[PDB]
Order: sequence, then C-alpha cells, then structure tokens
Amino acid sequence: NRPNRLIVDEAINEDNSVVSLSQPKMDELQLFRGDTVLLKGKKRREAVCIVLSDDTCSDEKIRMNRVVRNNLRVRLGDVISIQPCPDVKYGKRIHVLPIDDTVEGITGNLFEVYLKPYFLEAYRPIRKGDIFLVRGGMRAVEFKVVETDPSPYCIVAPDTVIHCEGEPIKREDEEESLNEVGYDDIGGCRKQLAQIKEMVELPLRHPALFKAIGVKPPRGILLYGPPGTGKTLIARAVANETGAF
Amino acid sequence: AVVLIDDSVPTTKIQIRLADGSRLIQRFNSTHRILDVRNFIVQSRPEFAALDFILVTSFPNKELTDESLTLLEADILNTVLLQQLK
Amino acid sequence: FFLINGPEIMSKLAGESESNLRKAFEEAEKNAPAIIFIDELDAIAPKREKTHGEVERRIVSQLLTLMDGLKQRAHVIVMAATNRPNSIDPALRRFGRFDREVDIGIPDATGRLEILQIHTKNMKLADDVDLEQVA
Repeated sequence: NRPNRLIVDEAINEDNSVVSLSQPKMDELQLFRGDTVLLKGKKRREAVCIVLSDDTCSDEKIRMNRVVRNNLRVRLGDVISIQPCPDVKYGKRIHVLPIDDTVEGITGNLFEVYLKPYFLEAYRPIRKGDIFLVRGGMRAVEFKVVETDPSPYCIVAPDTVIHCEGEPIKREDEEESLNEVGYDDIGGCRKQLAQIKEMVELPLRHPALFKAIGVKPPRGILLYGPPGTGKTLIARAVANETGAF
Repeated sequence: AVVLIDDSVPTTKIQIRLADGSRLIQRFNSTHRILDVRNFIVQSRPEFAALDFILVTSFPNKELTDESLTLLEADILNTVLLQQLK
Repeated sequence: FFLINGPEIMSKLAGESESNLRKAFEEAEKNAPAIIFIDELDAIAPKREKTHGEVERRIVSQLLTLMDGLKQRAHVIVMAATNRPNSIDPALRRFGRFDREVDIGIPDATGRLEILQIHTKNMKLADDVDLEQVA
C-alpha cells in the first residue's frame, strides 16, 4: 500500500539471477540490473542483493527471487525501498559461518574452493538469510555467515577473506530458526490483536508521532484474556515480530 | 570529467562505481565512445589514468578492453558499473 | 523524601528488613527534616494478629518501635499511603504510630471536569467542544 511497493512477482529464476525490474522501477528508483539494492524483507530480512532488471524481456511488474524471498520470508510486493548499500562495508576477517549442512554433501575442502569462487565475483546475491544458489564440490555450499551487521555480504575488497568459523553449523538449528513464529500465525483477531500490535508498533515505529499528538503516548497495553486457546502462540509471534527484549 | 554530454543525443546516467565503491554517475551521450568515458574517468581521476583502467562489471566480469565501443552499445544506463585500475 | 517501597526491606538474610528500616530511618533523620515517603505501606502488617509469619511479626515489631517510639520522629514526617484501610494494622491505625490518617475519595463531576481539563491541557483533541460539557 505504498508507492515504494511495486508489484513484486516471482522472478524468472527462484534466485536473484533473472529478476525483472520494471522500466518504471528502473526509472523512479535507481534500479539497475547489476546494482546493490537495499530492499525490504519481512522478519528482519536485510536484502542487499543485485536484482536484475529484465524489463527488456518483459517490462512487467517487479519480479522477485522466489527461493531467496521464501528463505528470507520476504513479501513479494512489499515496499522494497531498494537503495544502494555501499555504506555497509565488510571487514577483512569476519566470522564467516561455515554451515555443516552446507558441507553435508560437499566433497573435500570445497569450502576453500567455493570461497575462492565467492571471494572475487561471487556471482550470487550479496545478502544474508535468503536462498542464494551456491554451488561448490558438486553440492549446495551455503556456508555463509547468518548475517553481518555491517555488510552481511562481501562489501570489502574481493581478497578480504573473512575468517571462516571453525565449527560447522548443523542443519537442525537452521531448520529451527527458519520455522519461526511469524505474524502470519497471528490471524483471526485481525481487529483486537491488530489494534494492540499497531499500538505497540507505532509506539516503537513512530513514538515521535505519539509525542507530537499533544497527548502523552499510552504507557503500555495489557493483553487480551484468551480462553485457553493458547496465548503463547500470539505472544511468541509478536516477540518474533518485535525487536524488543 | 571530459565526457561527451549532449541533451539532443541519448544521455545515460552511467553510475561508474569506483574500486572503492564510489559510483561516479555521469550522464554521457550515446554517441560518446568508450574512449570518451575512459578520458572522462582519467580527467576526473588520475588514479585510473596511471593504471590499466578497464571497466569490468562485478556481475559478470567483463573488462572494457574495446575502448572504441560507443556509449549506446555499452548499456550502462542507470547502472552501478564497477571500475578498477590495473 | 525517603521513598520506601512495600516489598523492599524484606530480604532473605536474617533481620535484613529490620536493619534496612533502621538504616533508612537514621539516614532520613541525619539527612534533613525529611518526610518518610512510605509508598505502598498498606501491605506491611496484618495488625500482628493474623501475622503467623515470625519474620513478618518481627518486621511489624520493628516498624512499631521505629514509628511508635519515644523521641523517635523529630522533624520526621511519615508519608503513609494506604490502599486497603481495612488491612491497616491495629497499632498503626492509632495515634502515636500514625497520629494522622486520611482517606482519598472519588471526585465529583465538578472535580471530575477540573481534573479532566487539567489532564487534557497537554493537548487539543476537540477545538469546537468543551471538555466540561462531556465531563
């Protein structure tokens, strides 16, 4: 429901290789086929990929990486204010997270081979938390850092080989993290729960607006009394959706 | 920054990204050859003039070996194209 | 203003609450002609009758000694706040432990309008309406 929200459909590839940025998308925003794009993703999905602008084949609505968006739980149609992310620069030796599931199928020190293929001209989306096609040792070596606060991807010199983590990250933890409790499970009370969540968020997303209302913001919100349906579901979904301790 | 800039000719805001990430955005006319772009880069930056400056994109790697290519055939309009000095 | 919370002095260590209370009283006395801001003092003692807790009984006794005590409160006011006047302890309800006692009542519609206007003074949520009319 925002002007910075083009109609993002699935790209011609499930990865960010065959994205089709609209002519209007490439025009109103500096949306190049090969430009770093700080798009918007749900559940804290920082997208800094280079989505292609395949408006030449079809100047249709926005086309988004299907696999990458699904893995990042991104919204195909959200307001992806895809801006350059040159400010986020990576360190020379960052804690690169070598996943055990990434090595679960890779042969030999294919991590080093992929890193050599990934250190310079990684040929994949430059982000974290999504499904990026990473091939190494005849396997899917997604031995990437989960995220880096500055430059989740290699936004440093191509030779700046981040110090890979020695421990291999097992697939069970990744599956548990991916099966998070999103706000999608928070349906039904799309009036009361929605109102409470909006009250919490506006206090967090526009506290200046609440102060400028002239009246003081609500000091808090006591939650609805659930009749045994299990309010832990709503609480966990909110806590996952919320950046609060 | 000696780039052939003309309103009548097709100008393209070529965001020429430097080796450090500095997107030198220049609206060069399509009639300008890649030699014109290289001369603009050299005039606006002596670091690439003293080195073997060949415009190679990150995705995919394709150095600008042919400096006679026109800006129209380059297809770098509103694009973050990396530039490196070798 | 020696602010005193209700569940504050009660600690796991032996006699910790009484020691804390005595320390607070002495600090307030040596500090200034202070006032004992005893906040949420209502749940402090069940008149030492229903006080089956020996620690609770000791706490009540220490509180009585500090409050009801010869030459104890010199220029030392005791801001005692009660939420359940019925839950008051026997000795405290008497003068000497609490010489004064006030009950806070609900406001009248005129006082309601006054308080409402004063609270609403922070903002303007109706330019063409009088808050007194609604109140």
